[PDB]
Amino acid sequence: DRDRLRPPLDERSLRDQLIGAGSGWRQLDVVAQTGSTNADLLARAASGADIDGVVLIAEHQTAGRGRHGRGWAATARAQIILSVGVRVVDVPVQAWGWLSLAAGLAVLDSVAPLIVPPAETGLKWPNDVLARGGKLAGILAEVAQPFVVLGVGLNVTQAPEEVDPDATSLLDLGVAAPDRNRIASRLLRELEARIIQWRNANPQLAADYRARSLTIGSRVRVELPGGQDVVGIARDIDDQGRLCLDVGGRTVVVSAGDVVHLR
Ligand SMILES: Nc1ncnc2c1ncn2COCCNS(=O)(=O)NC(=O)CCCC[C@@H]1SC[C@@H]2NC(=O)N[C@@H]21
Ligand SMILES: [Cl-]
Repeated sequence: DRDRLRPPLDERSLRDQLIGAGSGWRQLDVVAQTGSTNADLLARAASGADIDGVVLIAEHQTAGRGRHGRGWAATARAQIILSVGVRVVDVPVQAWGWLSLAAGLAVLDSVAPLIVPPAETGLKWPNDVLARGGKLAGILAEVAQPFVVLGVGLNVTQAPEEVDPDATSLLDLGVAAPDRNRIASRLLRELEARIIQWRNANPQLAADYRARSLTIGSRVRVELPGGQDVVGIARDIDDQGRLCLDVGGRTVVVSAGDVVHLR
């Protein structure tokens, strides 16, 4: 079935394209299986390793992490499962929130042309990559000074029945034979540019995010950490990467939470 549409990644090829002159990526490894690529890179940094510009890709992830203590389901060779290390200590802490937003924009730009784009194809705050209403990719940013580990889970041929009822994949969107080697290459290249833009506070980063946001201008219900709900209209993203809500004339700024686009 879908397994035949899932050939293995070419580590040697990815290294030839992404490592060398003109590229910031220093190290790239493809492992057959791990618990969590985010956990692994955090473990490396915890033992003194310099993970800046280091890429770890897993064909399969058995104990995937999600935001707010949730999980991330996956089957072998059905997704692009990677984590990258980013040195952030040179950047003010108030701007670290934009790093995760930049990541989702990069993931989206890497797969957007492969799709015609149906309704609801863009970014849901924080960095949910949505397509036709379904969650195409999820991003997780975890802190390990002086680094931030950026995690990306992109559904390539992953069936929604195998992971989550609200999930979608490139295959379920119409992409017949998605090449994970091509996509991963474009992903990390888009990611490199966005990280550089974030590090230098490039205005275009925020501009490109707004142009691809599905949340801004929509009536939403935001489920805050702690279990409280806030209903209003998303208006803008501030300089810290936080969602600014219009609640009956009052401005409510949210740093973290789950966004639901309402009727
Ligand atoms: N394949 C799925 N597709 C869509 N929804 C899903 C799926 N599998 C469960 N779900 C349901 O989503 C639960 C997670 N919800 S969430 O709070 O928004 N969290 C995220 O979306 C961030 C997940 C980040 C995963 C990446 S992948 C490699 C790296 N290592 C990690 O351990 N984490 C990062
Ligand atoms: Cl199917």
